[PDB]
Amino acid sequence: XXXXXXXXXXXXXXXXXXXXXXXXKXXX
Amino acid sequence: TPNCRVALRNDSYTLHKILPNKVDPLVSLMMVEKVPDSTYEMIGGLDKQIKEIKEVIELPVKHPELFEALGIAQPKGVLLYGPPGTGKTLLARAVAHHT
Amino acid sequence: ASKLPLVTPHTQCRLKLLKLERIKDYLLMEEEFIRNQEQMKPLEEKQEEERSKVDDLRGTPMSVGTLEEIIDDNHAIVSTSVGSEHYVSILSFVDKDLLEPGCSVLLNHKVHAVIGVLMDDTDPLVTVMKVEKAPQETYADIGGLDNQIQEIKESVELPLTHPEYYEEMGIKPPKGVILYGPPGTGKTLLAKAVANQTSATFLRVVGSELIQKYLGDGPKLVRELFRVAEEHAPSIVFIDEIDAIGTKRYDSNSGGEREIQRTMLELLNQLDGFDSRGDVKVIMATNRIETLDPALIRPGRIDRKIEFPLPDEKTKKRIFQIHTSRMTLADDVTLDDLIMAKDDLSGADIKAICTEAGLMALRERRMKVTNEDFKKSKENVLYKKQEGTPEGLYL
Amino acid sequence: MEEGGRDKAPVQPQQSPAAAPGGTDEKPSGKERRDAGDKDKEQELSEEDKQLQDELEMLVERLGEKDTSLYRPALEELRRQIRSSTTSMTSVPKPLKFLRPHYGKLKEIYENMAPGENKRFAADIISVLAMTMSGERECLKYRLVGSQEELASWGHEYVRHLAGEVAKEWQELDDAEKVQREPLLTLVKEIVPYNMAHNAEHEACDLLMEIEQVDMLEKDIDENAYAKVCLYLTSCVNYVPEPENSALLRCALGVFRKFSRFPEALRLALMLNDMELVEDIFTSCKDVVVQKQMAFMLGRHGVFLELSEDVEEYEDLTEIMSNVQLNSNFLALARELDIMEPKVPDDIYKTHLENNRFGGSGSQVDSARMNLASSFVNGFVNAAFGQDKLLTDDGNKWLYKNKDHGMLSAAASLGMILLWDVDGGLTQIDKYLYSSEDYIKSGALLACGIVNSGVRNECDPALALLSDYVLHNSNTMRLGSIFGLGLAYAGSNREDVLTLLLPVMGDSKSSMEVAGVTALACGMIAVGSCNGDVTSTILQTIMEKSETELKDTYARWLPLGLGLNHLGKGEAIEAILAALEVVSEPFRSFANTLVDVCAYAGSGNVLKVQQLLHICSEHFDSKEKEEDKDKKEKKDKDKKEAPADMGAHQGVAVLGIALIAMGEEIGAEMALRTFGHLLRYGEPTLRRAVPLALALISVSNPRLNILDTLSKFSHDADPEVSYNSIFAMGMVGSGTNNARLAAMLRQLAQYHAKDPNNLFMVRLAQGLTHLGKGTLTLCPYHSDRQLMSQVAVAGLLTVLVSFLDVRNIILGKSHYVLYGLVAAMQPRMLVTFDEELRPLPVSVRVGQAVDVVGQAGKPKTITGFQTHTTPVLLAHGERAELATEEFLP
Amino acid sequence: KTYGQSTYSRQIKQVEDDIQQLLKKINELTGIKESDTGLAPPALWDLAADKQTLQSEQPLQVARCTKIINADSEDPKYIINVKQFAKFVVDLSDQVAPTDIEEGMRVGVDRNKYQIHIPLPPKIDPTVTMMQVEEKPDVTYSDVGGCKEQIEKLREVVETPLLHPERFVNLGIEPPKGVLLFGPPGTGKTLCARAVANRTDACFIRVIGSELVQKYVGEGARMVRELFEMARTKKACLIFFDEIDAIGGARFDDGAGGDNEVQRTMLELINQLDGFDPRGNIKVLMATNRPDTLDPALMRPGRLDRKIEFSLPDLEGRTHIFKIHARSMSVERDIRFELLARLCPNSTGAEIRSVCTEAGMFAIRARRKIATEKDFLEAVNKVIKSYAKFSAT
Amino acid sequence: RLEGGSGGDSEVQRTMLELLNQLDGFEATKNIKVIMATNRIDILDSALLRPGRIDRKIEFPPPNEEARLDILKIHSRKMNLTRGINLRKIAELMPGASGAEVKGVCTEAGMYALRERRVHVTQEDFEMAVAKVMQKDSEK
Ligand SMILES: Nc1ncnc2c1ncn2[C@@H]1O[C@H](COP(=O)(O)OP(=O)(O)OP(=O)(O)O)[C@@H](O)[C@H]1O
Ligand SMILES: Nc1ncnc2c1ncn2[C@@H]1O[C@H](COP(=O)(O)OP(=O)(O)O)[C@@H](O)[C@H]1O
Ligand SMILES: [Mg+2]
Repeated sequence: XXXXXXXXXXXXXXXXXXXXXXXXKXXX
Repeated sequence: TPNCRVALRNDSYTLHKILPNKVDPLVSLMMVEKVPDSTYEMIGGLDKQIKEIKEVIELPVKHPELFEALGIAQPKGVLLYGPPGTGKTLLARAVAHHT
Repeated sequence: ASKLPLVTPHTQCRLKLLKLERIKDYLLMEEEFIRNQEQMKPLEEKQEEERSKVDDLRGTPMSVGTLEEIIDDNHAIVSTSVGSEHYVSILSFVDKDLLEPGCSVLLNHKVHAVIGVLMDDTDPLVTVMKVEKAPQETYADIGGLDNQIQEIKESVELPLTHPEYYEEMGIKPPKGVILYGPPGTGKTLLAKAVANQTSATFLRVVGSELIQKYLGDGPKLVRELFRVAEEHAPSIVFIDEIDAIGTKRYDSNSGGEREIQRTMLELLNQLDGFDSRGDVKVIMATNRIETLDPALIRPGRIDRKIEFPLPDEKTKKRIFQIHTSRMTLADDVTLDDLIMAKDDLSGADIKAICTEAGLMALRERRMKVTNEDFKKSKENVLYKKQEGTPEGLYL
Repeated sequence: MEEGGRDKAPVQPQQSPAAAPGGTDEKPSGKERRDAGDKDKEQELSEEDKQLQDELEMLVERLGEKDTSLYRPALEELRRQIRSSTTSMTSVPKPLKFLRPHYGKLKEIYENMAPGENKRFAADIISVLAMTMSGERECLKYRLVGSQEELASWGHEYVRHLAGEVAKEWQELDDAEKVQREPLLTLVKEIVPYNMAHNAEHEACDLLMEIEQVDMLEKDIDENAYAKVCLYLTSCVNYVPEPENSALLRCALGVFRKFSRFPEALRLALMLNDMELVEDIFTSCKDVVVQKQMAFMLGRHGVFLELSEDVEEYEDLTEIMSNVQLNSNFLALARELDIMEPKVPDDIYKTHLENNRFGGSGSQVDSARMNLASSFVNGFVNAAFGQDKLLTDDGNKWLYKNKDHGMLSAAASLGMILLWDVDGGLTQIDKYLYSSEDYIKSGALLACGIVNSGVRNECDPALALLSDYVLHNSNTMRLGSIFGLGLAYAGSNREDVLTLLLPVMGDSKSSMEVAGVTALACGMIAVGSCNGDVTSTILQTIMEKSETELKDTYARWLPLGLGLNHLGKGEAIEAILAALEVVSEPFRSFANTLVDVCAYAGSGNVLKVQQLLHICSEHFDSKEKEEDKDKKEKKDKDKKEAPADMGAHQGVAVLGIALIAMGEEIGAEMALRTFGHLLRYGEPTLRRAVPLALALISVSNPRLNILDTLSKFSHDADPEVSYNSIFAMGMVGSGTNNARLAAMLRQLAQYHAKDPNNLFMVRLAQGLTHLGKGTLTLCPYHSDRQLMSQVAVAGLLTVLVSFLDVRNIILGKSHYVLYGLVAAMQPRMLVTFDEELRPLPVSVRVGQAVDVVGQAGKPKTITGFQTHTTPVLLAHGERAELATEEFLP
Repeated sequence: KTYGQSTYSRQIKQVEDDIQQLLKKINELTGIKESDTGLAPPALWDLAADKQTLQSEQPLQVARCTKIINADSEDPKYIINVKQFAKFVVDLSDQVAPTDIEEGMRVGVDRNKYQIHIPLPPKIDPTVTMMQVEEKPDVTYSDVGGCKEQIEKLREVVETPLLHPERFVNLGIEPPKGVLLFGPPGTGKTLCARAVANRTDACFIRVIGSELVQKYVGEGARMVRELFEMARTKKACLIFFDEIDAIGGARFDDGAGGDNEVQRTMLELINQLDGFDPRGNIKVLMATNRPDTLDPALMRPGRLDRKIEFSLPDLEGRTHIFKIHARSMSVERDIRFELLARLCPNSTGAEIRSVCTEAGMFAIRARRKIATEKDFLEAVNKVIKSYAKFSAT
Repeated sequence: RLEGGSGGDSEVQRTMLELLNQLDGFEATKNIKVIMATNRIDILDSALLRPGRIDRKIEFPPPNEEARLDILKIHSRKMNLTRGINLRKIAELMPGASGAEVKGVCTEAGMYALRERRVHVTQEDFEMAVAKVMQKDSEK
């Protein structure tokens, strides 16, 4: 009877992937 | 079928093959249709309540024609109430055997 | 589809006879022109050629997004399944007319452009509150009102079924109707009887279920109720039992009763403040009438107030008949033993008698009907009233 | 169901009418006193209308129908009073006694004898006794009589006066909204003899009311927005004397009998122009009636007000002719330099600024035919006093650089710069005239006819351009000299300079483009008489077009001025005249569809609309009469702009489905010029459905056909948010949709909506709906765009200065004698009110509120308040006089 | 069985009925493509489907939207989050000018090289979009007849500075930036609200008072911020409150455990109304039925200046409201209304219009085409008797 | 009811609306009753469920000596117990015990049988278990 409330958060997860055939030099 | 697993390509997202249902979770926990035994009329001390259940459940089942002659509907839902463990479970267990 | 918007003679004037036969001519000739397309060049130009141009234009995997906002004509903002938002342009393949915010879409991979729309489901709130079908008995159930029937018919039914008389004089129908009287009279019956024989949608609301233990949800349920009722259809909103939820500002207290005041204050504005709601029929039912807030009672909100009295010996002879119309009747009974005697008892008491006689007979496992069934049932319904009565002798 | 016991009337009126043949013979008192005791009682049980169920009228005829069938005929000795008791009682339930074949036998009870004065027992009752039944009489019974036997027996003779009092009764019971039910009676009764019905109803209306004129008054013109041809011929002259005889509102004469000018008789409105010259009290209604007579629907009136009162009451004529036109110049001089405009905006071309960074760099477009559009950055924006000293140097260099037709075009653009001018318009041409070139002078001297257009004073009736024309042994001195003067004297029907320019037709000097625009020039002048024009044109037509089977320079220019000389009459005589005149081969019977429907600008005649498609529907037609079905569709474009939104929705429903989707050449080449002719304001139905066939050019065809539909999709003036549609199409149209052929065209389309800020009124709808042609100036262009090869040579005469009949824009002016009042005006969306609860909220978009020169717009009916009484004309028309009066505290 | 109501009753009907049936049977005969799980009908995208869709494929981009935190010196060097992807330090592309890229702005950024292309309008949540009215009802000042003093006071305050900012300059005053309206119900509060929203020449913003009470704490305050932020952008806008008793009337503290969250929301309305950096051009109208139990912080002038009350006029407003409501209907020319107004001395304009709508029912209780004076006599015969023995009165 | 209504629908009342949907659909019992037994009786939506759907309510009092003796024999049925015992004294040492408390006694008697290292269950096991559970029942 007439009572407020606060809240909360449930953050999702995250993930990434690639073909992984890229070289990272290009320097020299 | 709806709610059915499928095999899916990672590139074109095409279906390959219907995967089988693992179990049917309702029909894996399908509720038991176990044997309706009574412990009999020897739940004495409750006999007034026993006479009520006979006249609201057994009397529609045993005597449909008293309702068919007089023209009144047969009941289908009975509510029981009291403190817990006073035979809410075990009495309707018995009546399903008496019929 | 929206072929010609003119209706303005609205009678048997010769103008409508000329206009609609022009519309008959422009439609026959458009048909007879296009009938001579599949006669002389009967080509199938766009069976798959329209489709295979576009199914190859869109990607084969489709992805469902969500609308957030709409900007000028082609580019709008969307939301992916994770929250990444894209400012992509829509194509002229999707119905732009049913494209409102809060809807699922179909997207692309590279440019993520909006390709199509997925149709919506049915909201649960209609399935909660709407009496979906014609529920119960028609006007063969009611016992001889014939004036209260006449008022509700020309306030709701005859406006809805045959609107032609109001628009002759340009006079709008009255808006609100209060049903009131002693309890057990047939207030719920008359709502369901009009809900039986109707052509528009009907909404039943129990007023006692409008008090949440949270707060703000009082006005929240109200502002969504007329929102659904407006957006759905021609609608008739019935709210039973407003007497013990919206009475008055009796002490101007706080702690819950102030919240109940705020719910009725929203309902008062949501009933009628701004931009007259249109094709919304409001019917309200009470037991008590005196302790009601007069800001609801004033015209502009409710215009019809109908008393529900109790007949004494005349309509009861059918109410006793209708409740005994589907049952047996041995020849030892006369309904005039009870109709002629007492003159105040409700129609709900009559149903309480006509069921109890069926209870007393089959409990003792007997045959059809005795007089002593109706004797003991009438005696019982007295105690069904009297055992909750504190009355002594002349107060 | 509580019946039985209280059924008094289902017993004794069931018995005594059954005892009426049991008491007709041998009972002389029971035959009549039980008849009178029944007749008053059923009349008593019928006058109250709270019970549609009557306890006899749905009860007695279970036997009373077979009773009356054996009581009324079978008595055969019907006396003088027992007929006034039988027929007065038994003619009442007969619409409900009988079923739907009552319509031949509303007479076998009633017309035995109509008993006395039937409204004696039918006065207070609304429609239940006989008023619906009298409409059931006049529907079927009088019409079979009045189909070929109007002059007949009792079925017309008493029926005239019987309907004569019922028509009074609609304004007698309560004077309801069923005043308009009396035209539901007067039109259904004697449909073609409506005037014989109206003549009794004119004088009955003359003594009816002076407050209850106006809604039936507008109901007549509601019924006169369209009709049958003879009905539209009939009720519109019946419409005329009701503000003349009953009321003297009488300021709705000159424009709302231009309604009745062309149908009934041209002299009849001239007799009403004489009726203008009768009601000469005093000036204020008089001045505003004659405001419209110059440049609002017609001119040619400057010869009838030089009679014996030439002091101020007839010295309004020249003030009407050019001085309020100079006050119409004082609009754009004073009031429009105040609101927005300095002399050179110039920057819609500069609004193409962000294109050079969209995709790297720019400076790629070097097409010399874009320089044609480079004149219109100067050209279109300088209308309404955009005068330019050395701001024409983009013209002045390009006048002396190349492009002979653009030397003609840049010189012809100067006339649009000094528009509606007589004061110094020739002074501006003369310094740019003397270059001694065929293309510069004939562009400049053609622009001289543009400057003095609408003036029709002494500027050059035979002075300048006739001296220009006689110089001919050559090019456009031969051509461009006849065009400007016929443009300048289009609104007149002067005969003399027509006969100065009839030997242009009679020369037979075979310059084909000169004789083609000659029929365009003379056609702009006259619309009625002078059959010698129709003689002179077809003489050279049989000389030249018979000895050819070639280009539409023959076809788009010569039969058109014929239809310009016979525009606007649904008589179907001019079709009998012109089509039997050029009985000929089908490439010369291309001209069949021209003068047929040029007389059919707007009415309701869908029997012509069915012969407008059913004859030449498709036929699959291997490139023979494809132009004939194009021009047949061209005449579908009119008869649609003025049924007042009635066939307009029907036109967009047909042509969006029938032609452009499932047609071959009629749709995919030509069928978009409807939208370049029907609607002139733009709404997102057609403004979006056309780039749904225009952004897709469908380049397989000669794509300038669809790019022709690019250009006059921007034939919607009154500037909008549609810069997004054109500038994005100009961005895709730079590289693709190549600039060799349309770089003029897209920017011609771009610069046209913002012609000026104002002066867009080209709709051919004045007051509320009358034409004001107008049509003679526009329709040359949409006929001209068929299809190609005039984007380079011949159409540059046309495409610049074809339509030049914009009448001005706005209605915010007050003109109380000093011209100092502003107003308290109130602009709104257009009216919807036709017949509802009197009086009526006239419009709906009341939120906007201005006081002074604010705009016109397409759907607007602007009113006022503050009790200034606005008492002038009560329709509208943009020079309200606005006297003042406040006798209301 | 039945009868003709007016002459050719079915004869016009089925002519209209079958052609609406035929407008269907056109389309399936042509071949119609409907209900194809969310597409467009084929008659208008077949000439859209081709290469001016490739003009939207290859030249157009995706342009992922973002949010700006701040700027740097001598150069843009903007710090920007996406939403939940990563926060970046990125630069504008060359198609913009570095002027309207102020902080706290939703902007669209290229997906490949992460560069700014388009500035976007900010996030306005729809719950306050649905209270901007965006249309104006047709209510004339003449329709609120009987209130010559009350409209004239309210004309002076709401209307006249917004349409004549001249006289207040030439005398050197400040207009009373807030007005309260009150009185007995059904008297014309909402009429004047609609009539000013008619002639507003402004961004009129509706507010229902109970839309602020919510379930969570502080979010009811966050509405009031977004109102006064759009108010400072939409210059010279009007804001209408209604039934402000729900927004808060008292500061009940004897047992301070009752209502608190409405008090916090009401205090937020106090600060953004007046105090610390005034609002400029915003006028506020309020309307309640009990203007007695309000917090005197609202009653301070500067906030609520004029207390206009609405009474039951005298005897002649009723005759004029008769001439407002019973001008617009179809009656007999034998009107008189001093006879009518003397029969109902204590009545609201709602009770006036209830009679005029009741009067049309008697003609439909009968079977008439009109409204007779004697019928309107019989209309005012019953409603005197109806109001004498009414249920609540 | 609609307490967890428009604020998320909570998935459970939507199932209850499908319970009401089928019972509205057709039974006429046909051969099948449904039985439901509850405490906390005054919270649910029975007023909509009174007409036709469900029916008469039956009260359960606290038990008695002959009731608890029968409840003792039923819940001590599935055991390996030893005879030579007065169960009626065991039932009459409990003045106001509930039937669920009887089930806890039969566990403790089997627990006392376990610490005997016996599969006998004697009278000594119950007489201490009744004293133990009633000691656990000695809070109010
Ligand atoms: N002075 C008046 N002139 C014309 N109509 C009036 C007048 N007073 C009331 N009415 C009519 O009464 C109706 C109610 O008016 P309004 O909505 O302003 O009441 P209210 O003041 O909003 O009531 P509450 O105080 O309960 O909110 C209006 O629709 C209006 O048509
Ligand atoms: N005139 C009548 N005809 C038939 N049954 C009636 C009549 N009046 C009352 N009843 C019986 O009494 C009950 C009336 O319901 P109602 O009076 O609307 O309850 P409440 O007023 O408390 O909502 C119905 O169940 C109906 O069976
Ligand atoms: Mg209000």
